[PDB]
Amino acid sequence: EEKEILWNEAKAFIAACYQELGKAAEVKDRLADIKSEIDLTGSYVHTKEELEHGAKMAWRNSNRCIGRLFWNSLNVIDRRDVRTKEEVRDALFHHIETATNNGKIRPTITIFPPEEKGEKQVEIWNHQLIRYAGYESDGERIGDPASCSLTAACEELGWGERTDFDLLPLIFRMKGDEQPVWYELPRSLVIEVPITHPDIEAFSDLELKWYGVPIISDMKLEVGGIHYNAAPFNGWYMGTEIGARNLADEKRYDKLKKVASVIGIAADYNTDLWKDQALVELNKAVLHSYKKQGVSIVDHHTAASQFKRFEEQAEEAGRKLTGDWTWLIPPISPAATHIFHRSYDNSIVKPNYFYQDKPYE
Amino acid sequence: EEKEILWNEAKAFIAACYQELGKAAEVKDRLADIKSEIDLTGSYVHTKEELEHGAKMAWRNSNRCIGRLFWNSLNVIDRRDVRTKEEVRDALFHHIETATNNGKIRPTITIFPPEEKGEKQVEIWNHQLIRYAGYESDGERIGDPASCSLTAACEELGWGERTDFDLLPLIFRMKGDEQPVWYELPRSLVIEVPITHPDIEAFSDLELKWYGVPIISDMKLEVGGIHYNAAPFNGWYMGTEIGARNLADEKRYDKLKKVASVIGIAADYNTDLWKDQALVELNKAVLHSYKKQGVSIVDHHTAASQFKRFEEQAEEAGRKLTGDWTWLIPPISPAATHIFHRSYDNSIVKPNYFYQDKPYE
Ligand code: HEM
Ligand code: HEM
Ligand SMILES: Nc1ccc2ccc(COc3cccc(CNCCc4ccccn4)c3)cc2n1
Ligand SMILES: Nc1ccc2ccc(COc3cccc(CNCCc4ccccn4)c3)cc2n1
Ligand SMILES: [Cl-]
Ligand SMILES: [Cl-]
Repeated sequence: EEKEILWNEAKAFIAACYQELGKAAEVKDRLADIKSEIDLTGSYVHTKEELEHGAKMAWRNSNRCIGRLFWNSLNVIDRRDVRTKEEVRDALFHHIETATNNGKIRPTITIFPPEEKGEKQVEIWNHQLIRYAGYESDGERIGDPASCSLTAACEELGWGERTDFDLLPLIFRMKGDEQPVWYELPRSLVIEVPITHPDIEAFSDLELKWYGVPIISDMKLEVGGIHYNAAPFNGWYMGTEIGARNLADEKRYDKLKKVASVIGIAADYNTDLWKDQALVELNKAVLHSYKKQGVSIVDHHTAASQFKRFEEQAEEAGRKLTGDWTWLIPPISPAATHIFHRSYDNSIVKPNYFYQDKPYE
Repeated sequence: EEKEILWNEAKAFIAACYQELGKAAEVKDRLADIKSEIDLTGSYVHTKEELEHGAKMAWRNSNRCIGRLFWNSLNVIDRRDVRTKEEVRDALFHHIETATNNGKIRPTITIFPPEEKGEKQVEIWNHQLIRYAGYESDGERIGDPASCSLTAACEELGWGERTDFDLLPLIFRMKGDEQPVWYELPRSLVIEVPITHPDIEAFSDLELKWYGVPIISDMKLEVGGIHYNAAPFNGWYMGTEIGARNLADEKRYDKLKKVASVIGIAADYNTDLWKDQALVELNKAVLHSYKKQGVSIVDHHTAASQFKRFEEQAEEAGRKLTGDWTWLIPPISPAATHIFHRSYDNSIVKPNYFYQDKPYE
């Protein structure tokens, strides 16, 4: 019953993958071997080639991702050999270092052992490997509200300085342990960017910063029926993620009214469009700051131009394009991108990245 | 067969409408009379009360409309008595005048005789009663590209000065005529707003203007199975419709690069976010200009605040809310509105406004 869905997903996956790799004649012998292994063992093991291409396919199929032009240059690190907390921690440290690449960010995924039969071998608690803590004590709000529950979980395990930019530790659980372990990130590994504005010297009075590399670490990678629940991956930021959402949302750092004040405009009348102007200057400052520091970043116009090339590459390859319009349009000037003016089929195609339940409340 | 769908839509409509009007006990006798009329005549005639409430319900159900808070104050003008071109033309003139209301815009719909049995009694060719012509001759682009086909149709019928802001004439066809007639709009009836900026005196060098009142005139109003294909209606503008779309879209007036130049910023690098900054200043100028001239207009923040009140009024009345997220979010700073951060059921509920085929190519 379980075995059965696995074998089907493996047929679809191996056929499609070997076809794209030009290995179509190797398909029957490989599915023979796979059908054996599933009967014998209940599961099967991807080749390095299948695992690498499967992770790239999963990015290519990620309907909500505007950055998919570059799906085929994904740097796949195969860490299915890890067995200990120390090895997990070091592989996550290595990912940060090699993905950061001194600021010239490399899109990277590190793939840990897949779930055996429902049972996770490694369970990562971080939403991103690098993220700020958040606190909420008697109406005192500090740091990143989106991190409050994970921050509270971490402080149950004996771990913050209660700045607005505390780095959460790595926190993950190994199969067999009842509690996750945590490890403080070495600060030598974490690039952060202070936010300054190209024109407005006072912008630095806000003392904003953000980290260089978004490394999403709580999504499941599914390839041919194998469930890689621990497979953190990163791209580089699109500047609106930082300037229009992380620093701007009322339920995040909520900085627009402070932005308005340091750029010298009143924040009193809706019709002054002060939120919109503050958003533009904050997003300009973010792109400027990342560029000045030599940390990779893309603006939403260039990103959508790249995504149009991805759409054209799909059609030219004879692949259906799928996409989630509500996530593809940027939160800043969306009608200034081609995305806004077309529609997308939101069908789910596998391999893909998927949400999974949090282990903390 | 035809009669049959009509009777069903009438049952659903009359029950729901009389219930909201507190006339639930009058329902059986009215559907009796309706069942008679449909058998006798093939159709039935709304009371002024049903027609007024049905048009209000249709606005309330308009999934894409952020302005629905005010659905119950819609000013319904019953023009089912018109029979001649002159009466149609005068009713459309009257609509412009009374909806404009010297700039204090009144949401108004004028309802013409419904389609008999598929056959339109009046067929309005305008997309809006007030709109600018568009021209496209040997790569010379003038006026509003969205009006090119209707403008070309109008010039087949003997009607432009080829400014960028020529008013199209009213153009409509009466049952029985093979060709529509057209009538030049009296300029005394058309308020236009020159676009100036509150801070940047050079903005007036762009010589932009827009008209005061958007009067959508090509949608079908359906109420209880009766198809009012000619029922032009208006609200007031939300400023982004003008500043983020009509004047900004590359396939409309395409003014952002000229905006950038008069506000003194370079239009060279995506990462300067010059399109976003130009959009904000253009949208500020639009709101400022309408306000200075005393013409009603709403900014997208106030509008979304109003729409949140509509959502709360729906829940408090025990009505399901429907909505189209992709049209409800504004094209400027959408994540700064509550709409962006929630989802909406896009189910179609009647009475409603619907697209219908254009009569011109
Ligand atoms: C190379 C640079 C990249 C850029 C600029 C980029 C851009 C983005 C953006 C802006 C989002 C929307 C998130 C939001 O609205 O907050 C997104 C979603 C996503 N991206 Fe990419 N991305 C990139 C690389 C990657 C990589 C390397 C992968 C995986 C291998 C990936 C997989 C996804 C997935 C799964 C989502 C959806 C997540 C969800 O549903 O919550 N992206 N991307
Ligand atoms: C009172 C002021 C009003 C405001 C500010 C407002 C705002 C808007 C906006 C911004 C749109 C989206 C159009 C676009 O994205 O270009 C829209 C769509 C719509 N509005 Fe409203 N509206 C108002 C009044 C009305 C009235 C009076 C009716 C009818 C009685 C109406 C029916 C609709 C319909 C049917 C649509 C969708 C049209 C389509 O699908 O193309 N609205 N509204
Ligand atoms: N550069 C990059 C590169 C890769 C990325 C991979 C994943 C993500 C995930 O990102 C989010 C996850 C959860 C919530 C949010 C908040 N945004 C929501 C967007 C939205 C659109 C429409 C309606 C509601 N919400 C983001 C980011 C990546 N970023
Ligand atoms: N103040 C008001 C008041 C009432 C209005 C009634 C109707 C309309 C119709 O408006 C449009 C009709 C056709 C095209 C467009 C262009 N915008 C498209 C919006 C969009 C969203 C997402 C994806 C693609 N397109 C508008 C306007 C009214 N306006
Ligand atoms: Cl983020
Ligand atoms: Cl318009």
